[PDB]
Amino acid sequence: GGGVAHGPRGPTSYYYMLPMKVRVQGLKVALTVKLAQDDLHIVDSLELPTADPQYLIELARYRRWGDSVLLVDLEHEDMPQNVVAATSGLKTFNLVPAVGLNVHSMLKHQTLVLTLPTVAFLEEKLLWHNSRYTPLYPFRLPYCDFP
Amino acid sequence: LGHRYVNNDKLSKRVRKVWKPQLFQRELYSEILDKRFTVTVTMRTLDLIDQACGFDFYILKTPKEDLCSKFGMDLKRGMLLRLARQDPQLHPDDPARRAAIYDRYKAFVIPEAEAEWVGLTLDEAVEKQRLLEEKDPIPLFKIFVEELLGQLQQQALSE
Amino acid sequence: KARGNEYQPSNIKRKHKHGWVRRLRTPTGVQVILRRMHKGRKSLSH
Amino acid sequence: VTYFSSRKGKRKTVKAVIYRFLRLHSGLWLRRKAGYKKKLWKKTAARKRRLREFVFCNKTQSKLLDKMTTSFWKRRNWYADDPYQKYQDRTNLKV
Amino acid sequence: GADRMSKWTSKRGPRTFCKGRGAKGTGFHGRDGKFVQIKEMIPELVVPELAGFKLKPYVNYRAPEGTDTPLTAKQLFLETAAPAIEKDFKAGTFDPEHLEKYGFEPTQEGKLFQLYPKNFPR
Amino acid sequence: ATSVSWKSRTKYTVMPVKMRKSGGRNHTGQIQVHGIGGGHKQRYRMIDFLRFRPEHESKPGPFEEKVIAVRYDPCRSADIALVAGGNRKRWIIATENMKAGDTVLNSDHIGRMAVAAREGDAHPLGALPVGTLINNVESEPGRGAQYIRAAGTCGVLLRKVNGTAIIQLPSKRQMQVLETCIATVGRVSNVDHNKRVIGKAGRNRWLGKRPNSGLWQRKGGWAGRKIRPLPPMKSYVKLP
RNA sequence: CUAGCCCAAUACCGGACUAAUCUAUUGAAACAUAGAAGCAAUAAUGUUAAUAUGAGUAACAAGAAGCCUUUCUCCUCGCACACGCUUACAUCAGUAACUAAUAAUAUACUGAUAAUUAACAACCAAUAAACCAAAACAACACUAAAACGUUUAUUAAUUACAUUGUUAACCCAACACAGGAGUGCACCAAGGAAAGAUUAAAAGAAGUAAAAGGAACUCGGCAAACACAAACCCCGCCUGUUUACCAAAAACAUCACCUCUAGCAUUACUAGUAUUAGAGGCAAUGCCUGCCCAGUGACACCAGUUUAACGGCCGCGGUAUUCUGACCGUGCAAAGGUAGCAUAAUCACUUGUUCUCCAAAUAAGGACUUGUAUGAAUGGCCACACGAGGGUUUUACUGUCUCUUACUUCCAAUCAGUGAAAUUAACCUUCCCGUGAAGAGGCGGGAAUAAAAAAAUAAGACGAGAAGACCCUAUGGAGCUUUAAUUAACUAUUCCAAAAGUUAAUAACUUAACAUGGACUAGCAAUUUCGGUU
RNA sequence: ACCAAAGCUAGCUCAACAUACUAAACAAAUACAAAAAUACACCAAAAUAAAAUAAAACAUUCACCUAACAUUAAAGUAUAGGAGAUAGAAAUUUUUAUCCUGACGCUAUAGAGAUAGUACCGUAAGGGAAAGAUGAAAGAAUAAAAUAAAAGUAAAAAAAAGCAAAGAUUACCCCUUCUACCUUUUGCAUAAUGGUUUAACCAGAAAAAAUCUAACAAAGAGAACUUUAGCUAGAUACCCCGAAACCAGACGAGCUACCCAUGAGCAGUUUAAAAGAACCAACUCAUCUAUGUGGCAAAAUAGUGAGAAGACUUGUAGGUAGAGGUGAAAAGCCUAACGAGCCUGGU
Ligand SMILES: Nc1nc2c(ncn2[C@@H]2O[C@H](COP(=O)(O)O)[C@@H](O)[C@H]2O)c(=O)[nH]1
Ligand SMILES: *C(=O)[C@H](CCSC)NC=O
Ligand SMILES: [Mg+2]
Ligand SMILES: [Mg+2]
Ligand SMILES: [Mg+2]
Ligand SMILES: [Mg+2]
Ligand SMILES: [Mg+2]
Ligand SMILES: [Mg+2]
Ligand SMILES: [Mg+2]
Ligand SMILES: [Mg+2]
Ligand SMILES: [Mg+2]
Ligand SMILES: [Mg+2]
Ligand SMILES: [Mg+2]
Ligand SMILES: [Mg+2]
Ligand SMILES: [Mg+2]
Ligand SMILES: [Mg+2]
Ligand SMILES: [Mg+2]
Ligand SMILES: [Mg+2]
Ligand SMILES: [Mg+2]
Ligand SMILES: [Mg+2]
Ligand SMILES: [Mg+2]
Ligand SMILES: [Mg+2]
Ligand SMILES: [Mg+2]
Ligand SMILES: [Mg+2]
Ligand SMILES: [Mg+2]
Ligand SMILES: [Mg+2]
Ligand SMILES: [Mg+2]
Ligand SMILES: [Mg+2]
Ligand SMILES: [Mg+2]
Ligand SMILES: [Mg+2]
Ligand SMILES: [Mg+2]
Ligand SMILES: [Mg+2]
Ligand SMILES: [Mg+2]
Ligand SMILES: [Mg+2]
Ligand SMILES: [Mg+2]
Ligand SMILES: [Mg+2]
Ligand SMILES: [Mg+2]
Ligand SMILES: [Mg+2]
Ligand SMILES: [Mg+2]
Ligand SMILES: [Mg+2]
Ligand SMILES: [Mg+2]
Ligand SMILES: [Mg+2]
Ligand SMILES: [Mg+2]
Ligand SMILES: [Mg+2]
Ligand SMILES: [Mg+2]
Ligand SMILES: [Mg+2]
Ligand SMILES: [Mg+2]
Ligand SMILES: [Mg+2]
Ligand SMILES: [Mg+2]
Ligand SMILES: [Mg+2]
Ligand SMILES: [Mg+2]
Ligand SMILES: [Mg+2]
Ligand SMILES: [Mg+2]
Ligand SMILES: [Mg+2]
Ligand SMILES: [Mg+2]
Ligand SMILES: [Mg+2]
Ligand SMILES: [Mg+2]
Ligand SMILES: [Mg+2]
Ligand SMILES: [Mg+2]
Ligand SMILES: [Mg+2]
Ligand SMILES: [Mg+2]
Ligand SMILES: [Mg+2]
Ligand SMILES: [Mg+2]
Ligand SMILES: [Mg+2]
Ligand SMILES: [Mg+2]
Ligand SMILES: [Mg+2]
Ligand SMILES: [Mg+2]
Ligand SMILES: [Mg+2]
Ligand SMILES: [Mg+2]
Ligand SMILES: [Mg+2]
Ligand SMILES: [Mg+2]
Ligand SMILES: [Mg+2]
Ligand SMILES: [Mg+2]
Ligand SMILES: [Mg+2]
Ligand SMILES: [Mg+2]
Ligand SMILES: [Mg+2]
Ligand SMILES: [Mg+2]
Ligand SMILES: [Mg+2]
Ligand SMILES: [Mg+2]
Ligand SMILES: [Mg+2]
Ligand SMILES: [Mg+2]
Ligand SMILES: [Mg+2]
Ligand SMILES: [Mg+2]
Ligand SMILES: [Mg+2]
Ligand SMILES: [Mg+2]
Ligand SMILES: [Mg+2]
Ligand SMILES: [Mg+2]
Ligand SMILES: [Mg+2]
Ligand SMILES: [Mg+2]
Ligand SMILES: [Mg+2]
Ligand SMILES: [Mg+2]
Ligand SMILES: [Mg+2]
Ligand SMILES: [Mg+2]
Ligand SMILES: [Mg+2]
Ligand SMILES: [Mg+2]
Ligand SMILES: [Mg+2]
Ligand SMILES: [Mg+2]
Ligand SMILES: [Mg+2]
Ligand SMILES: [Mg+2]
Ligand SMILES: [Mg+2]
Ligand SMILES: [Mg+2]
Ligand SMILES: [Mg+2]
Ligand SMILES: [Mg+2]
Ligand SMILES: [Mg+2]
Ligand SMILES: [Mg+2]
Ligand SMILES: [Mg+2]
Ligand SMILES: [Mg+2]
Ligand SMILES: [Mg+2]
Ligand SMILES: [Mg+2]
Ligand SMILES: [Mg+2]
Ligand SMILES: [Mg+2]
Ligand SMILES: [Mg+2]
Ligand SMILES: [Mg+2]
Ligand SMILES: [Mg+2]
Ligand SMILES: [Mg+2]
Ligand SMILES: [Mg+2]
Ligand SMILES: [Mg+2]
Ligand SMILES: [Mg+2]
Ligand SMILES: [Mg+2]
Ligand SMILES: [Mg+2]
Repeated sequence: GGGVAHGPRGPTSYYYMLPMKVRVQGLKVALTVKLAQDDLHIVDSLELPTADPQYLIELARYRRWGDSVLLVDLEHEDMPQNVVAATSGLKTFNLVPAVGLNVHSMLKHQTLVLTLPTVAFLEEKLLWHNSRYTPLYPFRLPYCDFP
Repeated sequence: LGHRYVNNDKLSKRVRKVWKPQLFQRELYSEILDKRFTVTVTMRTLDLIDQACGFDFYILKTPKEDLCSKFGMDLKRGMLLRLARQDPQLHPDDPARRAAIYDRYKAFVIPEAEAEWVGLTLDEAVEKQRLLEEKDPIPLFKIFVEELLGQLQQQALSE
Repeated sequence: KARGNEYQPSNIKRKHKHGWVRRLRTPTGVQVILRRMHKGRKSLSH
Repeated sequence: VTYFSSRKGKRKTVKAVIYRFLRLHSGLWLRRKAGYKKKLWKKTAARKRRLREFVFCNKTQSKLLDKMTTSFWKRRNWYADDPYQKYQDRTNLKV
Repeated sequence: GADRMSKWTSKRGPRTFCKGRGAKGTGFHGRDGKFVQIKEMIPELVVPELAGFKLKPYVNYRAPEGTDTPLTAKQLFLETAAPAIEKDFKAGTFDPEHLEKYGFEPTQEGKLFQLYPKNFPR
Repeated sequence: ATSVSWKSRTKYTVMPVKMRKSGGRNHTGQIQVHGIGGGHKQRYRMIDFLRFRPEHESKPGPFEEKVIAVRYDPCRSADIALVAGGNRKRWIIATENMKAGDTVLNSDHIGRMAVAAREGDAHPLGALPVGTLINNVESEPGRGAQYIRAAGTCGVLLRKVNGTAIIQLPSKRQMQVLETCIATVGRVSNVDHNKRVIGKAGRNRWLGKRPNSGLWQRKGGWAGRKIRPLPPMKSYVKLP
């Protein structure tokens, strides 16, 4: 009934931050491979005729998108209620806003769906780090050309 | 209570040392309370008294943190209550002397609502508040009679 | 000579040395009772 | 050496080495010769000059001093009128 | 060693340890060492007359029960004093200073069986 | 636990009272004096050391008492004597030749003529001749005879100057006191007390003397015949 | 040579794979790529649990017959109370198994039901006064001076029956333990059973008896004995106390004799007062205790005094023919070891020399005696009585021995029941010589060699037991002592300051009880240490 | 074939939030010797932390060490230190409200000690366990199915010779060859240590400088810094058990050492004697021998001894407590181990 020699000791936090440019390049590589492997589809306005999830199921089966679909919208409050109710009842069809795009989800879902404003937003957000300075103070603070 | 270095050298032995004050049994007379207290006071106490130009002056001027004495706080509370009440028991045969004594201590006049809570500890204050709030439970007969009288007055006025 | 029988029972000595009153009459015995209560002993004293 | 402090959990440095040594930015450590102030009437002028001259440390002693000092003493210092600013760097080192 | 979990009764001690078993005292010690028992300290069982009492330990099984209405102070007041005080106020002779006529008791120390000190066992 | 003393008796009585011995133990319970304990059961006979003590304050003059019996006392080395005068009896320390059926005088009057000193008589030092043997002398008037009491021991009056008497104690030391201090004349009873021979180691245990420790201790500088001069005269008069 | 996957390894170092889990994605007859770790046990006298060896071995028990609880054969710790344990007590029923160290059955296990009834015991007045005069058959006394009581006056609710302890075969020792247990009665009128059943090996324990001798045994007459006596020394006067659990003494204490320290009051000493009380030394008594204050202590705060205070009491050379030295010369000391005893319990030489004791003695006793290291209250010499103290003689006595023997009981062996321990790497576990980490069952060279039980002996397994207690090491401890190094607190001195004051026209002087700050001298003491090569 | 083996649950652990924090029960009795209705009082107390350790010793020093100011930097900087080991700020800066909380934590030698602070062990403080497994239904036990897999035995004792095996062989041995394994050593078969065996637990941990990989590059980093190819991120690294001891606070004088109260015993014989006299019982000690030595016994039995009216034995109750007590000094005894008790904490 004795103690443990080494064992696990307390809550251990496995926390580290990859460089911001490394994370941005990872996002770029994820988008590039999703496009090059015929697994990225650009849509317009993410509009749906009905809120039937079986409609999206049959549409993906007809278009041969695959088993898993990740639809990325521009904003959260600007999502149409049709697609919201159609994705709230599905598991393999996941609806995420633009700020919720990630390498893990892009690799988990076989097919990526991007709207035109989402594509423009992603391009504008990702191309900014190619010709930017090192942050004198955090970018949340007022800069000359940055919000 | 502390430590010290014998021979005043750091590299020498460290020794526990208790420095104690020189106590003296002196008799101090108060003008407001009119009584001579045989108290154990120190030369610093006598010096503070001479600096304040009076025993009552010293008591009324030095606060609790500078007195550090429950008896001193009790003396202050007593003389403050006497000054706030204008006690005729100071000099029942010398009203002029009583008034002359009460005038020279006018700068420390505190109202009665606060003059009886200065020299009290937390336990004493809780005990005083309990004695003040100690009320016997009124019988429910009185409450029911008052309710019935209210209902009867309402039925009498609603006609 | 022969050892082991060092305990000669007597209720007077028992209750006078390890009794409830003996424990409560001293501040150290009160601490003993408090420690036994914190551990949760079924019997705090004799 | 305190590898993990108790207050901040950081690595501390020994003050004796910073009191009797000087680190150039190129990794070299500068020191004084031991005994350059003891019994100067008993020593020859050549020996006294040898004692007064500064000297460098070898690789083992340099690594020891680097282990005993923190990273604050291995920084680039731009002092006003620093005599060792010309020696802070290394030139023509063909290794 | 001795036992600690068992109860410390009078059977487990010397001759000089004679602890009572919970009975109440009935007197004191007299002059010659004997015990003088006081007849006022012994409980007098007040037994009624059960001759013409037509009530049994059990009730009829077909008899109906009633909804649980625990008797409260407000209900007792409404039953004993509300009609009297109401009639007195309607007649106009109500006296708020004297409430002894309705059954209120100012001080319990006068009567025999007081309520707060609980002078009676049962 | 802290023990209580057996000396809780305010009323003076002639009958012997029981006393609880304690072997070197203070009121705490630890040994303070070694070699004490386990003696014979003894009673205490209360002795009246203030010899001149009138019965009533109405007649504070000198008084005469009669000796009833000279008895043995286990508490002190001397013999006690019961003396009765008026309505009370009292135990005093018997002198050398005090027998049953004697008269003892107790006086506080000092006159220009010295009085003839008998044995049982007790007069102030100012009224005794210049070469009188005394015992049970006092330090202050009315304090009580703390000084010489042991069996056979007696002091001697040396001189009286400026209303102050000088005595010499059995320790050959001079003691100056007021002349109004009462003192009993003669030697204390049991003059052969020093010549007694403890026959065996058991008589010491009977007396209540535990054996000495067996630890061998090397003598220090304290040992050796220290021929010290006689200390100065101990004076008890308060000179203003 | 033919094929290859193509050259040994301890400490440390480098690399490639990889078992089993969890997670993210695959997979879905149990896997892959990645990320994580409580990530792998032939070894710590490792922890827990279970199993074996020793081993069915050591050890343990119930007197006989009978008509079945009635008679015989034996030994005698029984009854009650106090203290303690709490129902283990009583009746009925059951025991395959659990408790009895085994059965029979049962006061000791199981279940149900009942029980110990107060007169005995516990709880069961204060306040003042009269009271000195022991218990011991108490007549009367001794010393060690001794517990135990009435009367008088004032108040003590007043009225049946209060409450509590009442069993036992029992308590403390891990146990149904050959142990430890207070008191009053008797020695049986009350308690019990040494043998489970056989045989009569060895060895072991207990007893009885023994020819002739009678200590010849042995360190010693230990033990035993049909004896149970008389003497001589050493050490302690004696009775007594001590290392519970290896030492009972010559150790300690002790009466006696000596030193120091104290002139005094409400908790020790002491309700005492120098014929007293403490701190000590040495040991009754008898004869004595010689010299020394140079050093260190203690009084004296410096001189000076103290050794029944700590302790010390001398060299070198010649001398009365040939041996010694009464004597002398010279030197140092504070005095230079006196009396006494002496080969001793007394450094070695020593088994000194001599006489008695024996046939023989390093034993014992008496003498001689520088013991150049005896010696006088850290006491020296004798003596009575005493001592489970240590030695030596004389008879008596005997199995101690010459030299063992016989028979009983417990053991032992067999049968039946129950059933441990240290120990154990695995053994299918010979002898000789040699070799070898220097003493071999395991190696080498030879001999021997069907396999298993049972009973004996202890030569070896460098046998078991206890991480050698001897020795050394450790920049490991602890106890003790100080002339070790740093110095506290506290207790006794002294001084200065503070405080209280007093005198005189800025000065001098005193401190009852406390009591603050800083110094001084001592007790009691605190922390730490004991260089290395050999 | 026995012994046995396997379940998945009881529950625990770490955090977040949080009302704001000594749960429920409290009829009577409970600090008389706790659970005992009931009489003229006394009640309360404080005075620094120490040491084990590091400085390879140890004397000044030795972070945390049961006292709030948290976070990002300044910064391990100024400073403090036998200026050694080590200790260590501040001025000045940063910190956006709520839900989104569960688990790359364990599954009965694990996770809390816990079925429980209970049995049990100690006088006491205190220490402190192990133990559960069928099924929808056992109101389905002439009860049904899966493993019959550890060590230990039975079925089934053995036949010259040998670290027990290997080369083999028609063939189990017979033939030939090899001095068990770890640890420690110059060197072990060594007769140097450790282990009967089985099962389950049981022992390497940190990123300063460096190497590899990658991002960006005279600039790097999501704020504070580093930069004469550098800056950022990731991966590569440093065990387990064991003293005598030291300090602090509790608990211990029911054994024993000594005292204080209160009681009790000593019969017979010789003696003008109760004479610390003599013989010898009860009683108290323990001289010598023999058994016993895991025994009846962690100190006993038998024989034999000493005292036995005393400085005697002994019952009950109380006191003296560890830097201490007590001691007719044995450095004895203080609850079976005392050159200084035991328990807890430092650990
Ligand atoms: N110092 C040192 N020890 C060695 C060396 N070689 C072997 N040893 C030591 O020798 C022992 C093993 O012996 P080996 O296996 O080399 O015969 C080990 O103690 C090992 O450390 C060496 O080269 N140097
Ligand atoms: C001497 O040889 C030794 C005696 C030690 S007893 C102090 N014997 C065994 O080690
Ligand atoms: Mg655990
Ligand atoms: Mg025990
Ligand atoms: Mg118990
Ligand atoms: Mg009782
Ligand atoms: Mg009883
Ligand atoms: Mg009655
Ligand atoms: Mg006396
Ligand atoms: Mg006398
Ligand atoms: Mg003496
Ligand atoms: Mg002595
Ligand atoms: Mg080759
Ligand atoms: Mg190799
Ligand atoms: Mg993997
Ligand atoms: Mg592991
Ligand atoms: Mg294993
Ligand atoms: Mg062993
Ligand atoms: Mg073993
Ligand atoms: Mg193991
Ligand atoms: Mg067997
Ligand atoms: Mg058998
Ligand atoms: Mg055998
Ligand atoms: Mg047998
Ligand atoms: Mg019991
Ligand atoms: Mg049985
Ligand atoms: Mg039964
Ligand atoms: Mg009975
Ligand atoms: Mg037989
Ligand atoms: Mg039998
Ligand atoms: Mg038999
Ligand atoms: Mg035989
Ligand atoms: Mg025989
Ligand atoms: Mg015989
Ligand atoms: Mg014969
Ligand atoms: Mg012989
Ligand atoms: Mg011979
Ligand atoms: Mg004999
Ligand atoms: Mg004989
Ligand atoms: Mg004889
Ligand atoms: Mg003797
Ligand atoms: Mg004699
Ligand atoms: Mg003794
Ligand atoms: Mg012994
Ligand atoms: Mg003894
Ligand atoms: Mg012995
Ligand atoms: Mg003896
Ligand atoms: Mg002696
Ligand atoms: Mg003499
Ligand atoms: Mg002696
Ligand atoms: Mg003598
Ligand atoms: Mg002399
Ligand atoms: Mg001198
Ligand atoms: Mg001198
Ligand atoms: Mg002679
Ligand atoms: Mg000799
Ligand atoms: Mg002989
Ligand atoms: Mg000599
Ligand atoms: Mg001598
Ligand atoms: Mg001497
Ligand atoms: Mg003899
Ligand atoms: Mg004797
Ligand atoms: Mg003897
Ligand atoms: Mg024969
Ligand atoms: Mg064989
Ligand atoms: Mg070899
Ligand atoms: Mg070897
Ligand atoms: Mg050989
Ligand atoms: Mg061979
Ligand atoms: Mg061979
Ligand atoms: Mg041959
Ligand atoms: Mg053998
Ligand atoms: Mg044998
Ligand atoms: Mg062998
Ligand atoms: Mg051997
Ligand atoms: Mg051995
Ligand atoms: Mg060893
Ligand atoms: Mg040894
Ligand atoms: Mg030794
Ligand atoms: Mg070393
Ligand atoms: Mg140490
Ligand atoms: Mg010194
Ligand atoms: Mg220290
Ligand atoms: Mg020491
Ligand atoms: Mg040394
Ligand atoms: Mg050495
Ligand atoms: Mg040598
Ligand atoms: Mg150290
Ligand atoms: Mg170290
Ligand atoms: Mg050391
Ligand atoms: Mg050390
Ligand atoms: Mg510390
Ligand atoms: Mg300095
Ligand atoms: Mg150093
Ligand atoms: Mg568990
Ligand atoms: Mg557990
Ligand atoms: Mg098997
Ligand atoms: Mg073979
Ligand atoms: Mg070797
Ligand atoms: Mg060998
Ligand atoms: Mg071996
Ligand atoms: Mg070894
Ligand atoms: Mg090993
Ligand atoms: Mg072994
Ligand atoms: Mg780094
Ligand atoms: Mg220390
Ligand atoms: Mg006792
Ligand atoms: Mg007799
Ligand atoms: Mg006798
Ligand atoms: Mg015996
Ligand atoms: Mg015999
Ligand atoms: Mg006998
Ligand atoms: Mg005898
Ligand atoms: Mg005798
Ligand atoms: Mg006690
Ligand atoms: Mg110490
Ligand atoms: Mg001591
Ligand atoms: Mg000694
Ligand atoms: Mg010794
Ligand atoms: Mg112990």
